[PDB]
Amino acid sequence: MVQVDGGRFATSDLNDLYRRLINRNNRLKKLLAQGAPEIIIRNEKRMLQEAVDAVIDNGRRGSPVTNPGSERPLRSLTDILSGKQGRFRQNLLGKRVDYSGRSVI
Amino acid sequence: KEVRKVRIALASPEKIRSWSYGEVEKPETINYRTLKPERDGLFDERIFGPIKDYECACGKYKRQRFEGKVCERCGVEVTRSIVRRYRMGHIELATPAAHIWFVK
Amino acid sequence: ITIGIDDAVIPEEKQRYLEEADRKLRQIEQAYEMGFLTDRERYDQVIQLWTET
Amino acid sequence: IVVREADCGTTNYISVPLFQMDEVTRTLRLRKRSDIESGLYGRVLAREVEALGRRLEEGRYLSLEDVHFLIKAAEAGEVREVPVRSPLTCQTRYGVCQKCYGYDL
Amino acid sequence: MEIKRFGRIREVIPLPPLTEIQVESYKKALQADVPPEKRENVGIQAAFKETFPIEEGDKGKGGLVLDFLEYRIGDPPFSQDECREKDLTYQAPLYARLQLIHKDTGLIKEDEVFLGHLPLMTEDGSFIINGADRVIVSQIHRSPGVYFTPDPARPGRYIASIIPLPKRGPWIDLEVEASGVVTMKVNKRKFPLVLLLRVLGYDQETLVRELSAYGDLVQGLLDEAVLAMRPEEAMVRLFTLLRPGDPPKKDKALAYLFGLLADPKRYDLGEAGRYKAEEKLGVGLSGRTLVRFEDGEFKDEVFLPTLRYLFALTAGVPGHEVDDIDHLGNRRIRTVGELMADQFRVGLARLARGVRERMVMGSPDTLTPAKLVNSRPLEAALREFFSRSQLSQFKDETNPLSSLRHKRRISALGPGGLTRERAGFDVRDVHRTHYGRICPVETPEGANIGLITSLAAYARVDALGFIRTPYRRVKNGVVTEEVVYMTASEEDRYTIAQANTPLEGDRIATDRVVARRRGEPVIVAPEEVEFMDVSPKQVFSLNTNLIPFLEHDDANRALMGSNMQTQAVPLIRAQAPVVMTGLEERVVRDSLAALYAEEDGEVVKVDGTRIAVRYEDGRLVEHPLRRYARSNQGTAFDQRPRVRVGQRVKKGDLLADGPASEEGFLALGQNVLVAIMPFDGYNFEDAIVISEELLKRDFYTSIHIERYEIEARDTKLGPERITRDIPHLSEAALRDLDEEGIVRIGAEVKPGDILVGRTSFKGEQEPSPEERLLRSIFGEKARDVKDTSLRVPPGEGGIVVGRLRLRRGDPGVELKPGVREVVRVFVAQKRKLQVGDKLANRHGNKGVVAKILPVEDMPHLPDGTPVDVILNPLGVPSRMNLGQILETHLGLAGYFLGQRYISPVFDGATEPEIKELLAEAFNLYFGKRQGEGFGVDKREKEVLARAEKLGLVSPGKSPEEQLKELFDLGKVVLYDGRTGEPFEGPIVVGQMFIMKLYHMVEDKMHARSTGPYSLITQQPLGGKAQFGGQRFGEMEVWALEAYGAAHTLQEMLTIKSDDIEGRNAAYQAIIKGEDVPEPSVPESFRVLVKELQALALDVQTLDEKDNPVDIFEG
Amino acid sequence: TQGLPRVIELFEARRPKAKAVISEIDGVVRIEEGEDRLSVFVESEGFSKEYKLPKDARLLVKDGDYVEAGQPLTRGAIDPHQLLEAKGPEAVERYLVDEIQKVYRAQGVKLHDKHIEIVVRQMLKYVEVTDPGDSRLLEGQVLEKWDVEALNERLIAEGKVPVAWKPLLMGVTKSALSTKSWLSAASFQNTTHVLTEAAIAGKKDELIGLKENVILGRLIPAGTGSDFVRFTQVVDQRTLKAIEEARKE
Amino acid sequence: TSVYIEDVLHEFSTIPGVKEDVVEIILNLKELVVRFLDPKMASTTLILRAEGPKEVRAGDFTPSADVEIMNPDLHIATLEEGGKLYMEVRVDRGVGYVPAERHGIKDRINAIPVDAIFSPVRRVAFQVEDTRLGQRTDLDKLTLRIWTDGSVTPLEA
Amino acid sequence: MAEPGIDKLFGMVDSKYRLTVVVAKRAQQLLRHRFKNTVLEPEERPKMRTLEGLYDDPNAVTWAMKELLTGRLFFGENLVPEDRLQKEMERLYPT
Ligand SMILES: C/C(=C\[C@H](C)CCCCC(=O)O)[C@@H]1O[C@@H]2C=C[C@@H]1OC(=O)\C=C/C=C\C=C\[C@H]1O[C@@H]3C[C@H]1O[C@@H](/C=C/C[C@H]1O[C@H](C[C@H](O)[C@H]1C)[C@@H](O)[C@@H](O)/C=C/CC/C=C/C2)[C@@H]3C
Ligand SMILES: [Zn+2]
Ligand SMILES: [Zn+2]
Repeated sequence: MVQVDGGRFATSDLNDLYRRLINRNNRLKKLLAQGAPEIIIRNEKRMLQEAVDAVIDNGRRGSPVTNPGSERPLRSLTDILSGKQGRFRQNLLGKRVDYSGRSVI
Repeated sequence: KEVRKVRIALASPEKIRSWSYGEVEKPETINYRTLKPERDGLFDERIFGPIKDYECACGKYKRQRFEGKVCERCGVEVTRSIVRRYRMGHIELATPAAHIWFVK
Repeated sequence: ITIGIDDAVIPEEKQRYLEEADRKLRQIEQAYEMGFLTDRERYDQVIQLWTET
Repeated sequence: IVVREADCGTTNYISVPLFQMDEVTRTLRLRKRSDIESGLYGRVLAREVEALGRRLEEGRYLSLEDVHFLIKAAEAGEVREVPVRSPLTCQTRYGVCQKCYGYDL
Repeated sequence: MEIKRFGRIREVIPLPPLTEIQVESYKKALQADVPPEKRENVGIQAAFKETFPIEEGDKGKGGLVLDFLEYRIGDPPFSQDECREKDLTYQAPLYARLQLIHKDTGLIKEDEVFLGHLPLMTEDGSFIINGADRVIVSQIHRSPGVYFTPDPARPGRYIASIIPLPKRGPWIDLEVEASGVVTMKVNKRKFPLVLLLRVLGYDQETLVRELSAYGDLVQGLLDEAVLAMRPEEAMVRLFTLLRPGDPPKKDKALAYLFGLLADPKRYDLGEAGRYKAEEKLGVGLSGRTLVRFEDGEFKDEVFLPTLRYLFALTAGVPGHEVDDIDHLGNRRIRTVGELMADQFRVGLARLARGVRERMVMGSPDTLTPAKLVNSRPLEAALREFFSRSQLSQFKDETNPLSSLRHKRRISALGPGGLTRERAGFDVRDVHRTHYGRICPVETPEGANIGLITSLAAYARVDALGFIRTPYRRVKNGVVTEEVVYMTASEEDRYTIAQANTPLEGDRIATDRVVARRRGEPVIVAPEEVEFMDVSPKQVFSLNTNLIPFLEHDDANRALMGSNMQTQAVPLIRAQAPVVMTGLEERVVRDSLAALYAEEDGEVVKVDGTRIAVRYEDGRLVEHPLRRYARSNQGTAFDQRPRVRVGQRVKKGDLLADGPASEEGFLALGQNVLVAIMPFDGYNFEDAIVISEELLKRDFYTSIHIERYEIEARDTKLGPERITRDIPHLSEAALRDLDEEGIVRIGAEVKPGDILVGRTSFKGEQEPSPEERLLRSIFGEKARDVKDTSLRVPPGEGGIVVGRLRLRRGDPGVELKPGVREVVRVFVAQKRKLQVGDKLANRHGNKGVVAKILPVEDMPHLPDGTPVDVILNPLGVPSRMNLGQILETHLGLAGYFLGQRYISPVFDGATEPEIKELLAEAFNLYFGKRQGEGFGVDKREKEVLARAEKLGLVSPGKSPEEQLKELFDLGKVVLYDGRTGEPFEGPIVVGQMFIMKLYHMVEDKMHARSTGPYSLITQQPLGGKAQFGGQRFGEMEVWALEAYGAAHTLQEMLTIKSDDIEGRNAAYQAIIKGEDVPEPSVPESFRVLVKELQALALDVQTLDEKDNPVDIFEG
Repeated sequence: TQGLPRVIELFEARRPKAKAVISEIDGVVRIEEGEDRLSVFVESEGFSKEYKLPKDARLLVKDGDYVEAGQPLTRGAIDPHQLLEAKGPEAVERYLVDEIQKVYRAQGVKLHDKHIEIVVRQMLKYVEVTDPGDSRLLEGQVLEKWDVEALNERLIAEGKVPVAWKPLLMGVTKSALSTKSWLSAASFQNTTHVLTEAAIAGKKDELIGLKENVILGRLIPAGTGSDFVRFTQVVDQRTLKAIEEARKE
Repeated sequence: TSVYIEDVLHEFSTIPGVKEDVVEIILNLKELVVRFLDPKMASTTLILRAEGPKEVRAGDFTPSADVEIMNPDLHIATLEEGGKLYMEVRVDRGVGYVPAERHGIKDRINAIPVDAIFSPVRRVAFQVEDTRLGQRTDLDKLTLRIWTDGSVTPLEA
Repeated sequence: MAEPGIDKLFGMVDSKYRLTVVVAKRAQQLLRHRFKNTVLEPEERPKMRTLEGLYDDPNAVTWAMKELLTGRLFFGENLVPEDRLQKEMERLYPT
């Protein structure tokens, strides 16, 4: 969580999904404690799987987890790893370097 | 000893919790007006590492040879800031949840 | 060493070489007017002249 | 593929030819100088080659002189193939051996 | 300097207004100076008509119509400049006099309506959009018509394409499969053609009658007995097929779209669609792919007769050929006007749905225009274009030519109707036809090669988007003065004679007349010739036209020098080249970067600021000079007065010069004393050697202007504020800030200097006491505000030349949400040639200054004059840009003869002329040496000697007579500066115009040791104090693997990037003179392992004994 | 086809346009019929195999000619998969190298064969099982790791099944694709498949190659990071004898 | 070496009633050549005041005890009705070519340092010719030419 | 002016990389003791030109290569165990 100029923030984006999930777990975890309607818990349970679906591999099933505002799909624990700067490939591909420099030859 | 092979496996819920250091199965985080991580939430110092290098979140002994210290009210361990790179958390689900990987 | 324009010297042969090439081209069109050479034949012949020249 | 141990020890080889068969004309010609070197330079002899009153010992690394001689020695009709050690038949799996490949450092 | 003009062919037509493409396009889409009665279609005028007898729900029961009568272009609320200052788009409101009728009657013409805002084009050809001048490039697509084509997926067969005007109908393709079935492909849906044909009433037996016995092709189109049915039922089934869902018999409804009316398929009102669909196809047409309301049933007009030619090409008598898709009689040009107008279509299209929407929501008694119209679908559709379409570039402003040339660009990419950046190779090649219209030379070297191009000097886009070149009708012998611009197609039927061709008086003079026809170069009898080229200038671009000896330059290097000129930055002592081609005065004219008189009067006032002239009677105007203003590319457009106090002005003549202009002529660089020889490895490969002399004479020096910008936004933490009250800052750091926070003008600014002070709030903690106790006791008042000012970035700096302020509020000013006030600081910088800079010449001889020499060195003529730049011969032969060589020779004349030259393209100087002038020159140059008391010193005699052994001088001639020999061949005896000893064997020396290009070492060249590490990626990136950090690509990763460089690779992978632990250990070691490493564990490793745990998955790390390791210890 | 497209065609083992037929069998040639329909028979004693040609096809065996196992009948390019089965794996290797070079050569380039060889061999790294001893009967296995079973179950623990296999021409990409170590395998088009699988099996790397260790940030297993050299210690005259006088204590 | 102009702050400025701008005026000044006279004279400061419809031209400078403008004529600033000027132009004694970016000038602020082209020598050439002086048919007659801006003499140089 | 004496240096060893590794491993020790570790001493030490006279060249690896080139050091591939290698190392004036 990094602060862009002022009180604007750069949240990891994975951090987002990692709440989407804790809110369902605590909703479909309250319902069950006091007042357990059948159909209601069902859809909450269908949601809590779907919430873990998002943290893992957002893009799948079909509906991507949007963010209140934009339709950009936001990255999942899969994307962190799924190449192009994605952990497995970042090294053999990129990395900016600390004793360098250029110029016209 | 020095590494020579790397082996990937599956995660026994007994390990995922063995890793964990604490449970972020509690609210949501980062103060914006202050910069303090919110209690029992995705950055809580109490469960991962101290956000600051050694030192607590109010005032303790900024030592070196004492190894593993937890405070009066708050629960922060005075032991280098790199820790927050590595300490795991966990969310204890209320029911099931399949790894979509092994699903789809 | 430098390159001035008169250093891109054209051979004294080129003029005649092309006069000669011109003449043989007249002899190729005339040879088609008769019927010796097919449409294609005469093309090929014209092309194989310039390639050589 | 990395040079991992000097010589796997195996005794298959490759037979780099010095003549070429033109499928159009069925004819044979002694191959372009350049290509010969590209098959031979810096190779290690698999089995001995005798020609023009010269023995080339088993497992000799062939210099550019040697190749150049080998081509002379093929025009005098004494040599048709060269029994040469190659990566195609090296036996160290996870990389070629020192004695295969040979040279082009 | 007196100018000598070269060559014959007397230019019958001057070059047309140039920016004609742009400027005259708009006009005819905006008949703003023509009464709304006339306004004969096209443009905005038609785009209304195309939409505006607009009905409402149901077919003739519910009332309300709303009909367009006339539009009115508004008036600009902000002056061309306010706009560029306040950050606005030069617009004018657009009003529609609409009229809504009823079923009980009531003709309400609501006094116009505001439908949106129309961006106005400048005199230039250019737009202004949210500040910043944008240019809309003209695109090209397939000129609508009917085409056929071969079939890429099935050999020996063909497809058929029915392509209408863009945004005026859908793309209909016809293709026969291995089934036999003919299939219509429209809107990416594919049904059996028959179904349509059934609808248009063709009967199983009529088809065979019409379409049989060439091929067993009908046999396939047949068999669907099942739907060779009731033409009404056909219609239903086809509607179900085209829009799955609604299954009723009002299928006339949609089928009326891909049929009749000027809703969709309007392949023309009666133009290049009908016309060309007639000649290719079976003649006789109206204007729509089929006609509907014949009486209540469709009547086919194009579908079958196309199919005819489709079958009649799958066997087919000769005459039923394929079609040349790349012919310019098949390629159309969407100019600005039309694209802008096409965008009205999208606008008004949307505006209608949202009227018919409000016709349904509202009580019909009170609904009015103004109450039906919204004013935002026209805006958002037309704001979107000028702002966000690919075709709307910035505006290449480096120099006058660069800009001018931008406007005349043509590109096959762009929006929708446009090929992607992964298709088209047959397109790219310079197809025959391009001649006189498009340039065989201008295209960018890679990627979009051929996908973008220059419009040719004399070319003109016409009536319907076809480029037309001028020709000279020759009435069977005499070359008439009448000039006939004609199509790419209206050309393949004539025999046109070249301009290079001679003449006597007004008629052809030779007996074997060269000419082409269709495409083939042809030799032809004089009486057998019909038309004539007006000039060779016809054939090439504006820039390609500026190369004085193009004829002698290989076309590759020509294209390099055609661009590259467009990179040529303007200079303080900018100077028109020694050897010109003619357009150099006019290029500057049509660019309007130079200021010219309005109506022959008399200048009254003249200063660096204004030129004010009293025009004969007609009042008095003051012309303000734009002065050291900053071009889009950071170049410094600045006008200089070229006219004196109290002087009579020539009609419309140079009152002032532009940025790259010398007394009205184009000045992209300097002409300068050159010597083509190797130096000492200093002009190796492409490098140039310079004489310091040029810097002392401040020659190749130019003024660049950066532009810095800062915003103050509101924040959950408080407002970003633009103070000069910046915390902790020494009143010496603040020294250059006015009482506002913004640097003074004329302030000299070095890197790390506050340009605009700005405090932001930020809540990074709370100070726990003791610290608060300490704070007071020792004085310094704890502050609520962080520094965050502007500041000059590492590398930059210069003189502060202007500020700009825009506040949320302020009249015309509209900054984005959050942003409240914006500051802009402009910083000038004299530049001066530098090792690392790159000079080019007109023949594409690019290269970097690699060594400046002091005049003590530098080859020098005998008279003492040193040369200026030493250019390597080894450069010449491989590229075949021999024009540069010739240019040096004519130039050498000039130097001595004291003149510049105008040598037209394929019409300029010949050697015969050049050597005559070199003769005249040597006679004055050597006449001086004699008349001063000298002649041919030992040094020249020693050369001249071996010079004949070199067969380069005539033996048995005097050393003086032998010197001339050489001077005429264009070479001279140079003298080595270092050591007075002569260069053995003569050197060609002369004046060559050479440009300084957009690139400079100043802007490049960066070097980091350490510093700013991103908090996100943890690898060095960006630099507030120290800068930079270079990428180690996967290609370099290979190299290091290829070399055995284990640790070096691992260094680049850990301690100089993410590895916090490592870098820190390393830098703490270098500071202390320690060896550095022993990097504990690649951070990369830890990261991945943990980034894996997060996804379940154990990832055990194990040593050779196969037990675990823990790469962490914590 | 020529140029780079050829070199890929080759390095990727790609069954080209104009496969220009080869005879599957030895025997005697017999061209039959012109313009109407063009077919060619290579019929030996016994079998009569027939090879129908485009008709336009510029065949390069004239009637009567005797022919070879996999010999070209027609001209054009040759399928490297048709060549494998008809005429083995070496003949394949020898085609690939000599064809790839046919272009670099044809143009201007001069490079040594070994490079192309090194790569080509990798195209032959794996083989598919027919009738196994341990594992499932269909799986693709590395040529060497099958000998880890073939000449293992026919020596010390001799018996069962020698594990029969088949030669398997892998295109450069495909071969790169099927590469044991998951770390490396991850960097290719679908990282999930790799990990999903490799997680189910207690899969281990060992990190033999380089693409691996760069991923981890480990010191490349080559050059100075070669096991054969990096353990090399340097002791220094007086350091050695002084180190000797604390060894017998 | 550098200039003061009245109401000018940097080079990229302009002065009203002056067709010239500061840049172009400076390119002028560069060419001006001041002969010194006193050899104690290390660095003076010239002062020119100009006004009204005048072509200001070097020689329009203020004369000073130990200063001889060697190239009067020479354009400095064409002035139109309503043009002032007042320059403080500083002449230093140096050698060779010192770029303005190298030296800098603190004759107060708004000073704009000027590129320094010191050398009096304007061009040199030399002639190795045949002599008539009764020895070998292979001797040398040298003649160096030398041109200078009259501030120092060919001979002195 | 390629690496001084490198032809000789390449010949000293089996696999060239070994050479690097020794140079490195030596330039290592030769640094972690202020050069009080040289074998070459007398008037063999490499040196530096200046605005000043000949000073001891401060380049470990440069020294390391000069050193090696005199046969005075030895390459144990496995001679003297790593546990005992860091032992008697920190002895002759290390800190
Ligand atoms: C690639 C491209 C535009 C590029 C940004 C520029 C062209 C690059 C080719 C080259 O310079 O070699 C395309 O262009 C248009 C439509 C789709 C494509 O869009 C594209 O693929 C990509 C972008 C298209 C439009 C982008 C618009 C905006 O992007 C930035 C701000 C807006 O304007 C851009 C300015 C572009 C002007 C360029 O002008 C050229 C020199 C530099 O490339 C630039 C100064 C001049 O030489 C000028 O004569 C060339 C004009 C190109 C004419 C092409 C028109 C078709 C600028 C880069
Ligand atoms: Zn605490
Ligand atoms: Zn081997």
